[PDB]
Amino acid sequence: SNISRQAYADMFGPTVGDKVRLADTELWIEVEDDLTTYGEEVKFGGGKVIRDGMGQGQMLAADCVDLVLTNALIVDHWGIVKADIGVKDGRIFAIGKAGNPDIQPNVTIPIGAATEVIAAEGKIVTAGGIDTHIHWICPQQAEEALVSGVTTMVGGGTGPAAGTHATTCTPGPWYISRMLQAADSLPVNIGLLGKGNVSQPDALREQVAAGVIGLKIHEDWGATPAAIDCALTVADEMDIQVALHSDTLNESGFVEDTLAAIGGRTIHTFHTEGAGGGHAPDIITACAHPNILPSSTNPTLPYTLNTIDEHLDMLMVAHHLDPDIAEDVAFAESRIRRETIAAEDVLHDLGAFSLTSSDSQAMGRVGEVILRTWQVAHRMKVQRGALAEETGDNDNFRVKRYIAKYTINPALTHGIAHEVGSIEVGKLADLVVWSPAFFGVKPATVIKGGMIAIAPMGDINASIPTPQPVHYRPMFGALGSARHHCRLTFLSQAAAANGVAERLNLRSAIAVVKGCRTVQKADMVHNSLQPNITVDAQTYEVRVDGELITSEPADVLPMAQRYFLF
Amino acid sequence: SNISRQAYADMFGPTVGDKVRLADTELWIEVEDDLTTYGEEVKFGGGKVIRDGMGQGQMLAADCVDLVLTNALIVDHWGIVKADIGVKDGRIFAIGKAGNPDIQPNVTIPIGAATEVIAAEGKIVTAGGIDTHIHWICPQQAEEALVSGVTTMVGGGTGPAAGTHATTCTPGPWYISRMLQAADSLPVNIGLLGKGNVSQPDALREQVAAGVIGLKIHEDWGATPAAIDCALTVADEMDIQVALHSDTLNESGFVEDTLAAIGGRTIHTFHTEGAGGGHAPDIITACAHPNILPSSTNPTLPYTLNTIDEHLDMLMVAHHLDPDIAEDVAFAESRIRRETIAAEDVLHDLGAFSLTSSDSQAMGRVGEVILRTWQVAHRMKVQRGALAEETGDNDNFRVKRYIAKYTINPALTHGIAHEVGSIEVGKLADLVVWSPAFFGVKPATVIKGGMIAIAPMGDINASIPTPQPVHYRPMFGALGSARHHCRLTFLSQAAAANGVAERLNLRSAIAVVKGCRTVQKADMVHNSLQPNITVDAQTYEVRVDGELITSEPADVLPMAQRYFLF
Amino acid sequence: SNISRQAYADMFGPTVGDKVRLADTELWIEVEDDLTTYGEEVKFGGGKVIRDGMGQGQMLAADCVDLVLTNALIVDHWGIVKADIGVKDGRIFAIGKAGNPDIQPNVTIPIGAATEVIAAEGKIVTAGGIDTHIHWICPQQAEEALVSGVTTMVGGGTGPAAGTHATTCTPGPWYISRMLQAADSLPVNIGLLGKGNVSQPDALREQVAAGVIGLKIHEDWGATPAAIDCALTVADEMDIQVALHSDTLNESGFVEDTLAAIGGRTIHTFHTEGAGGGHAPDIITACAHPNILPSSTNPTLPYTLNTIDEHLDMLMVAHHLDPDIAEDVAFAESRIRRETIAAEDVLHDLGAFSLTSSDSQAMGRVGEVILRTWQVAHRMKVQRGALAEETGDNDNFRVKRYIAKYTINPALTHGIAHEVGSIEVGKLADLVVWSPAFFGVKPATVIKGGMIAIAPMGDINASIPTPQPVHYRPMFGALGSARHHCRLTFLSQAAAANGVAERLNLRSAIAVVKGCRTVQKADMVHNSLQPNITVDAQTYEVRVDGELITSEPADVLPMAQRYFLF
Amino acid sequence: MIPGEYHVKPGQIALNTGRATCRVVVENHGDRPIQVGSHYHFAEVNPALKFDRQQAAGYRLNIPAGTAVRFEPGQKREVELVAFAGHRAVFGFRGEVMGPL
Amino acid sequence: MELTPREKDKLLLFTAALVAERRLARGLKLNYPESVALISAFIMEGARDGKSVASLMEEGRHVLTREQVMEGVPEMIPDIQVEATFPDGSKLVTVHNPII
Amino acid sequence: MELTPREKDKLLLFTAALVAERRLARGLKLNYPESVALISAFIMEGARDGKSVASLMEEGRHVLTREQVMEGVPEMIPDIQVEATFPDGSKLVTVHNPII
Ligand code: NI
Ligand code: NI
Ligand code: NI
Ligand code: NI
Ligand code: NI
Ligand code: NI
Repeated sequence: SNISRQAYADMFGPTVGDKVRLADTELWIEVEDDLTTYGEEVKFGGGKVIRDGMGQGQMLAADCVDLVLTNALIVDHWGIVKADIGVKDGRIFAIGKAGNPDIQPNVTIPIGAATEVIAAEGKIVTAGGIDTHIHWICPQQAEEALVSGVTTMVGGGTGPAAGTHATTCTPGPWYISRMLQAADSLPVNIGLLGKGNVSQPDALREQVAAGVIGLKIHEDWGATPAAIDCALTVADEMDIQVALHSDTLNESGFVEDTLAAIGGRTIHTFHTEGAGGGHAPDIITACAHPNILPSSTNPTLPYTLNTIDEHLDMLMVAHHLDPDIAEDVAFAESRIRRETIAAEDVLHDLGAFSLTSSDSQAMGRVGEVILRTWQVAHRMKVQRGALAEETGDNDNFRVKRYIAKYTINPALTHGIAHEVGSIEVGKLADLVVWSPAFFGVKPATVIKGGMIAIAPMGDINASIPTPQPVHYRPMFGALGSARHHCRLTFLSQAAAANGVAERLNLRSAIAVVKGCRTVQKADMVHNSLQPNITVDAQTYEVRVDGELITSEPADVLPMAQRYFLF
Repeated sequence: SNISRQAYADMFGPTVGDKVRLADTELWIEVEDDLTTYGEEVKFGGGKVIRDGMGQGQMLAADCVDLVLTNALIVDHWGIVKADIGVKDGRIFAIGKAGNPDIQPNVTIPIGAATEVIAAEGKIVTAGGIDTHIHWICPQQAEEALVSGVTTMVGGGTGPAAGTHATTCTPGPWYISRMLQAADSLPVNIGLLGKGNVSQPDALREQVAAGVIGLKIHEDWGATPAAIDCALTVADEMDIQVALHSDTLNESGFVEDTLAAIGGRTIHTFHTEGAGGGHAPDIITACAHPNILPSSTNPTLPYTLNTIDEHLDMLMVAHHLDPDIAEDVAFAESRIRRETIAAEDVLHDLGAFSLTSSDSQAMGRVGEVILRTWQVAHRMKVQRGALAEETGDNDNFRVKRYIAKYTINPALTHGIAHEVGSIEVGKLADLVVWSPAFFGVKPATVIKGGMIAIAPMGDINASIPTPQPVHYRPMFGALGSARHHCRLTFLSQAAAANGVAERLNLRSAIAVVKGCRTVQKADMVHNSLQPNITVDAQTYEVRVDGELITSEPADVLPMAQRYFLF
Repeated sequence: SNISRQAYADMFGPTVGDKVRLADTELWIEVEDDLTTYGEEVKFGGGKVIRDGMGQGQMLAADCVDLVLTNALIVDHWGIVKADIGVKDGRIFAIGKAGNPDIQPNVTIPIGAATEVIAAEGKIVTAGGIDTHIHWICPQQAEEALVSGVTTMVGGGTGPAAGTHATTCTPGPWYISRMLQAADSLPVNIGLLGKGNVSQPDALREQVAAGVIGLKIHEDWGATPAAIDCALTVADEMDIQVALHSDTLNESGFVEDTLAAIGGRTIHTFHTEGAGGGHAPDIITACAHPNILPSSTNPTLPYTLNTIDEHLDMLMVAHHLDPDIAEDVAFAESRIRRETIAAEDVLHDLGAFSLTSSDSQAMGRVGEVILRTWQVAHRMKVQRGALAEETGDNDNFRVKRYIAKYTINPALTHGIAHEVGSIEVGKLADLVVWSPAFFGVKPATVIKGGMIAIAPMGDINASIPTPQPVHYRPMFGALGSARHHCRLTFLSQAAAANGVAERLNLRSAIAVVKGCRTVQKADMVHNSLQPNITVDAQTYEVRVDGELITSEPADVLPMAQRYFLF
Repeated sequence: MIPGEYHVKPGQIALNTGRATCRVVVENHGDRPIQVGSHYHFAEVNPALKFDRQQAAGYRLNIPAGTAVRFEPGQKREVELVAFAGHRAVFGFRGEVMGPL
Repeated sequence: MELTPREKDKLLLFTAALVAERRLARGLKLNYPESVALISAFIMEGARDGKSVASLMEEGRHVLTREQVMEGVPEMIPDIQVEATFPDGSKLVTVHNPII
Repeated sequence: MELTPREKDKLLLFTAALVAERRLARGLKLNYPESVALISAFIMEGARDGKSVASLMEEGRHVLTREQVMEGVPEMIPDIQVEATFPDGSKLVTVHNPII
C-alpha cells in the first residue's frame, strides 16, 4: 500500500534523504542509500515478519547467517547507508537485504532457524574503535574503552610501574610473554609494543620474536638518532610498526635531525602536536612527510578554555618530573603551546592529521577517544563551515573523514586492517550500536566477534531489562571460553612462526600483523593531506603555505554535561 | 538422663511433633519423623561430640563421608523429617544417623578425619530449585538465582539481543557452542534450549546435535501447526523436551487446533495462564490434557492488587510491541485477564498446574521463583483453608505439593531428575540451608555439588564472619576449577555421543538428558490433576466441572517488605 | 660536583646516617649502608639516566634483569640498606648497583632493553608477609591480605562451614583436591593444612599424599595425647609441619601432659598466649621449650583498653558455644586473662614469641597482621625503651626482630623458606613497596612473582593514574594465566611425587615443603629466647626467672584513626 | 506473629534409654579446672581427677550430647555414667585401650 | 542484613539520586542521568510508603518540570521504569513522559 | 585515599543506613535490613568519636524501640555486631537484643 515518511521512519528507522542529528552536536548525516525493497523490510517480534515460512526460511545453519542486525543505519568511511547486516562465524558476512528467499525478493542475507536477531531500526551502527596509544597501567582500562566503543587496544606496559606510567613499552621476552597471557582475560583485541630504544638490533629482534607487533621509541628511554635508526632497521626486516615520541629537549638534534634519522622509512608519530612529547616547538611539522602517519592524543582535542590550565601538572606526573628542579619545569612548559594546540584541530579538519588516540593515563583519557573526535568535528563545523569536499546539505563527508581517524586509519597504520577497522565483509564482527541521541557517548550494544560483550543493563531481578538502575555490565561475550573465541591477540609474523601461542598456551584466536612498512600518508582514508607547514621558532605560530592556522577555544562542548553524572 | 522439649529444641532443633512457622507466612510444618537416637546426636564445637574417638571415627576417607549436615530439618516432596545428611563425592550419600560406629549405636553416616561439618540444627534444608524458563539476557542472572536458592537454570539466549529478549532460544550451532563454553563460568547447572520454529527437521536435528536439551516453540518466531509438528517429531526421535508458547493471535487456529497439532505428544506448556503468551483467552485449558506438563511464570503469582496495573507496559517491552500501533496494543490487552490470573492461583493449589518458573527479564523475576511459590501457598491457605489431603493440624501436605513445583517436577519435565531435583541418595548435592525466619527469602548457605558456592558473609577483615555489613558473596564452590567440578552442563544424548564436550573443550562435569518423551501429567509429584476446565469466550470466566474458579487479590503479602531494603 | 644532603634525600631517598620515622609511630630506622656510587645513581624519566647508551646498556635479555627497583630503602631481617634491586625470571636476582657497565662503575645489576623500571627512591621495600594461621572461610580474604602486604597464606578450610569457622582444617582428599584447584584463582601463594585429629596414621597419610603441607590438631576435633602423638609420628615421616591448638578444658590432662605427648618433637603452637585456645591458664609456658615454634594471633596484639571487652562474644561465635550453657560460658571466660594478654606483648619484645599471624575470621583480623605487629613494637619502645641489642640512636634492631615475625620465621616454621620469606637472591620476587608515611598500613605497590598484582589506582579514565578516587584494584599479576605464573601452590613431597598437580590439572607453579622437622626455637631469626617462664595457677601472673612480666593497655595507637575511613 | 517461630509441644525427652549406667564420686586433686565432654571415655580423663577408673571403663557421661561437667580445683561430686555402644571399641584419648572393650 | 545482589544494585540508584537532589537544591538544571535517578528514587520511596502502582504512575510525572532540566533532556526520557518492594511484593512502575 | 576493600565495604553499610535514616524520619516502622543498618552505622560513628566498646554495647540498645520497627523484627535481631577503627585500633562491638 502506501505509508507516510514519518510513520515509516518511526517503524524502520530513516531512509534515503532523511537527516539525523549526531547526539547534541551540530553535525547532521543524511541517508545516502537504502538497500531494502519497500514493503519487504524484516522486523522481529510478536506477530512480525521474522517467523517460520515468512521472513525466516528452511535452510540449514550452513546456508544462513548466525546473526542479523535489522534496518541498521551504517556510518563508515565508505558510506552512510541503510541496510541489514549479516554476521556468520564471528565475521561480517554481508551488508544487504535480509529475509527468506522462498517468499521475499532480493534477499542477500538468508535468515533461518540458526539466526539470532538484533533490532537496529532507529539505531546507527559503526565499526569498533581502535586505540593505538595504550599505556597498560591497569587492566580496568579495557572495560572503560570497550564501554566507550573501542574494541581493539594497541600499546605497551606491565602495570603501574614507572616505565609504563611514562611509556607504551612492554620490556623484554619475560614481560611480553606475561602480558600476552594476561591478554586472554581482557574483552578487547590486543597487540603489544616493545621497548625500541636500543642501538643493538638483536635486543629488538628478541622482543619481536617474543610477540610484540611494534616498537615504541620514547625520549624517556633515549630517542636518539642511533636508537631510531636501529628500531627502523629491525622494523623493516620483521614487518612491524614503529611508534615515535621524539627528543623534546633537542638534546641529540632538532626535528630535522630526527626526520633525517628516519630517512624516509615508515613511522607512526604519536601526539604529533607536541604536548604529549616531541621536539619543542616544531614536532608538528612532521605531518608534511609522506612516510609519517600522524596521530593526536586526546587531552588537546578540542581546544577549550580549560585546556592550557590543566596541562602543566598533568605533564609533570606523567613523566616523573620534579617541579622544584628548574630544568624539569622549563621543559614541561616548552611542550604546552596555545599556538600548536589551536592549529591541531584545524589540521584534523583538513586531513593533515590522520588518527586520534588516547595516551591512557599518561596524558590522555582512555574512555574519550571517540567522544573527543566528534567534539573536534563539531567545533570545526561551527568555526569553518562546510568542507570543500561536501556535497548536499549535510555533513556526510566530514563525518566519514573523522570516523576514519579512530577506525580504519589506526588499523592500516598498525597492519591489522585485514582483520578489523571497518564494516566490510570478511572482517571480524566488532560492531557498536548507538541510539542517535547518544551517538559517540554511550553505546546501546557493543559486539565482539559476533557476540555481545558489554551493554547497558537494568535491574537483574526485574520483569524486563529496562528498569533502573541501568549501567554497563559484562555479557556472555566477555566470559571465559566464549571471550577467547571472540577476541584476537595480534602477533608478529616471527612470533607466530616460532610457535609462541603454543608455548605460552594462549587460548584466544590469533591474528598476525602485516603491511606495516608499506603504508604511507597517501593511504590514510580521507586524511592524506601533506601540507607545506612551518612553525615559527620564536612565536610558535603555525602556518601552511604562509597562511596562519589557528582556532578559538570552546567555552561549552556537546557530548559533555548533558550525559554524565560526574 | 532427661531434658525438656524446649531446651532440646534450642540445642538440636525441633523433633517429632514440634511445629515451625515458615518465615512470616501462615504455613506451619510439623516434624513427621526423627532419625536420631536421643542422647546420641552429633554436635560440633569446643568440647562437643564430633571429636577423635568420640563422634568421629578411625576410618579412611573411602569409608566415611566428605561432608555431614548435622541435625537438619528436611523439607522435600517425600517428607518433613529430622536427620543428618551425608555427602560423598559431591553426591547425596545418605539421610540418617551420623557418628562413630565404634561407640555410637545406629550410625549409618560415618564421620572420620576426612569429614567436614555443617551445623544444621535449627535450620531447614531443601533441594536446590530448578528454573526451566530462563532467558539468557545477561550472565548476572545466574548469581541472582543462586542467591535465591535456585541451582539449575534451563533456558535459551545469546545475551541482550532482540530474539533473546522475547524468546528462550539459542539459535543454531555457533551460538549454542558459544553459550555452552560460557556456561563453564557460571555457578549453576545449565541446559540450553534451541529455536524450534522451523518446518525443516534437519535444521532442528543440527541444533540438538550441537548441544541443546530442548526446543522452544515461540509465537514470535511463528508458533504454527507445521512448526509445532516438526519440533515434536524431532523431539520424539532425539529424546529432548519441547517448551511451548502458543499463537496468542489465533492466527493459524484456536487452542483446539494447536492441541490437535501436538497430537498427544509430550510437551511443556510455558506460562499456561496466558499473560506471558498463548491463545487468547483459553490457553489455560491445556492443563486438562495428560500429555501437557503445565507451568506458570511468576509475575502473576499470586494475584495481588497491583498485578493488572503493571502488566501492560511490561508486556510491550518484552515483545517489542509498538503502543502507537492499535493492533499491537489490542493483542497486549487480550493477554491480561483478571479472570485467568485469579483462577491460576487456585489451579496451583489443586495440583492442576505442576511447575513454577520465572521467565527472567521477559515478563518474570529471576530471583523470585521460590518466594512467589510460597506466597501463593500462603494466600491459598488463607482463602481456601486446608487441602482435602491434609492429615493432622499442619500444612505438611500443601508444603510438599508446592515445593515439588520448583524442584522435582521441573527436573522430571526436562529429563534431568536422575541427577538433580530432590534430596535422594545418588543425586548431586545441590542443597540450600535456611533459617526458619527467612525460609524462601534469604538462604543461610547454598551448596553446589558438595561445596558451598555462595552465602551471606560479613566484614572480611572482622574477627568473626558475622559482623556487618553482611551480604551475599561468592565462595570457593564458585571459583575456577572447583566450580567446574561442582556444576553440570546438560547435553542431549546426540551431542554427548558426537563428542561435543571434547570439541568445545568444556571443563565442567557433563550430564545427559533422558526420559523427556515418556513423562506425562500423571508423573508430576503431588500435581497430577487433570480438571474438566472451560473458559468462557466472552467473559473469560474459568470453570471446572461447571463451578466457577476464582480468588481475591492480596493487598499485603508475607516475604515482602519485612525482608527487603528496596 | 657537590650536593647538599637534604637535596640529595629529596631526589634519591635517604642515605647512610639519615633516619626515617615509620608511619606515625615512635620507631625510627637509620640507613646502615648504601650500595651506590655517588653521582652514578640511576633515575628514570624524561631526560634522566636510564636511556640508551647511558644508564641502559646494549645487552640481550639473557644478560640483564627484567625489572629493577631503583634507589630502594630495604628493611629486612639482615639489614636496613639503600640499594637497587634486580629481578629476573620472577626471582630476586641481586641487591646492589644497577646501570650500564659500558659507562658506569660498579654495576652489578645490568639494565638493558628488556628491563622494566619501578622507581623506589623515597620508598621502603620489604618482603611479602606470610600468614600461617588462615581459616579459609571465604575467598575474599586473599585480596584483603594481599592489600595489607601479605603474599603467602597457609591455613585450612572449605568455605563458611562450621568446621572451618572453628578450625584451620581442610578435611580429607576430596576437599583438599577441591581447594587446591580453587587456589589457582587466588593471587597469593597457598599451602593447605589437613585435619590432624585422628588416632589412625593412615587417615593422616592419605591427606598428606593428597596435598596438605601440614596438619592442624584442634581441640574442637579432640586435642588428646593419642591424636597428638599420631599426627607427630606421621609428620616425622612425611616432612610436614603440625600446628597445635591444645586442650583448653584440661580434659585429657594439663599443659605438662600435652608437652609430654609432644615428646620433644617439632611443633608450631598457634596463639600461644591462650585467648585463641589452649590449656587454661598456662599454655603460654610452651615458649620455654626448644622444639616449640610459638606464634600469636592478632586480636590480643597489642594490649589496649578495649581488648578484654570485645573478647567474650568473639570467642563464643568462633567456637559455636552457647551463652545459655553455663559450662560453655565458663570455659570462654577461662581463656580471657588480662595477665597473659599483657605479658604476651613483652614476650614478643624479648624474642620469646617468634611469629605473628591472624586467625582470620575465627578470632583474628586478616588484614591486620603487619599493622598490629608494628603497633606492638611501638608500644614496647614507649614502655620499655631500647632493647639490650640496640646499637646507635635508632630502633634498627627492634625493627629487624619484629619484621622477622611475619616474614622469615613463618617461612622457616613451615618449610617454605627456600622459596619465600625474605629479600635474598634466588627467592620468589614477592615484594611490597611502601611510602614511609604509610609504612605497615597501606602499600604503594604489591609485587607477586615479579609482576605487580595489586596497587592503589585512581580514576581509570583520568589523564594520569593519580586522580581520585584512589583505591586498591587488581593488576595484571592477578589476571588469569599471568597469575598462575606468578603464584605458588605448596605441596607435600609425597603429593608432588604422586603427580597430584598433573591429576588435578593445577595451573600454577608448584613448590614443595621441606625441613619442617628440623627447625627449632634456636633457628627463629632474632626470636630464639627460651625463658624460664611460669604462670600462677590462681592469679594467672606470668613470671620469667621469678620477675613479673606485664605491661599497660594503650588508650590510643598509631596506624589507626589517622589512616582509615571507618 | 514471629517469623520462623517454633511451637514445641510440652514434655521431656528421655536420653540414652535402655543402657547400663553407674554412679561414681569424682574429685579434682589438681590446681586447675577440668571440664569433661559428654562422649569422652571417662576412664581416660585428666589424671588429676581421682575416682574408680576401673568402674568407669567403657563409659561416658550420661548427659545431653554436646554438654559438659566442670570440676573446679578441689571439687568433689557424684556423676552418672552410661556405657558406650556400637562396636564398643575405644581408640584415642590417652591411648589406654586402643581396641575393643 | 543479608543483602542480595538486587538490594545492593538499588543502593547505587539511591546514591545517584542523592547527587541529583543536592544539585537541584542548588538551583541547577538537571542533566540526563540526574533526572532519571531523581524520579526513580522518588518511586522507590513511594512503594516503601505503600502507595499503589497506579498512583505512582501518575505522581512520577510531577517530580521535575521542563524548566528544571537542561534542553533536550525531556525528549531523552520518553519513560522511566523502576521496580520496588510494594506491600504486595515486587511491582513495576512505568511513568510515561515523566518530564513536561 | 588508598581505600582498602574493608573501607569500601563499610561504605555500603553507611549508605544502607542513610536509606533507613530517611525512612525513620518519615515516620515509617523500619524493617529487618533497615534496622540492622541504622544501629550498625550508629556504632561506627561512636567508635570514630572515641567512645569505648563497653559504652557502645550499652548505647546501641537505645537506638530503636519495638514501636519504631515492624512486627517480628525485634525477634529477627537477637544481636548486632560491627567493627570499626577505635582510637586503639579495630574492635568488635556486640549489642545483644538491641531492640526492645
Ligand atoms: Ni609520548
Ligand atoms: Ni604515551
Ligand atoms: Ni513466552
Ligand atoms: Ni519467556
Ligand atoms: Ni585455635
Ligand atoms: Ni584458628
